Amino acid sequence: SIPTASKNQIALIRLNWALNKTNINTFTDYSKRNNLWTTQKLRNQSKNN
Amino acid sequence: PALPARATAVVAPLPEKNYGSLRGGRWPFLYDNVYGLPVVRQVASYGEVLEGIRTGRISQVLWFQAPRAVTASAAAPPPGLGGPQQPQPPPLASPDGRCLVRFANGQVKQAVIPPGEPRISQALQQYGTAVSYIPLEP
Repeated sequence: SIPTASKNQIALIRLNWALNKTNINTFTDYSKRNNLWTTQKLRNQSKNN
Repeated sequence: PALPARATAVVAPLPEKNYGSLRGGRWPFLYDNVYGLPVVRQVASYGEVLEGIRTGRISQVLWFQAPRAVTASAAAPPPGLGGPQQPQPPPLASPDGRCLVRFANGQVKQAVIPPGEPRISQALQQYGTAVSYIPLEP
């Protein structure tokens, strides 16, 4: 009912929305929420260094 | 199956009239051409309909309608996003505001009223004169 480039664009849009919907975007190596629970392990290996 | 009439004659057009609300009235025949139904020849003004409503001499008003093109509907994502086709948008009231007014004594006239006007709206609501819309022809 609609041409080709249309449905191609809509497939790409759905791809981007789906990739956003996976709830992984906020995790980065440098947060404080990741630095507060990883100080135990680093302390352990640094004192066992 | 009796074959209908098939006649012909020469007739003089009627003098053009300008009642203020509408102009025309050059039709000398009691019916219409493509259809077989009587054409109206009496028209109403603004104050005439307002007073007929206020005093109760009007029983019911009917409006004409329009198709309401599909792109102007917000009941689903627009046609162009590729979804399954939606059935049809409901039809709008008359954009030009034509209406057939029906009197207490069987008389039916034609008038022009914009839908949503200030005074008529309040009068219709206060007096409960029936309102309706004339469906579209096939």
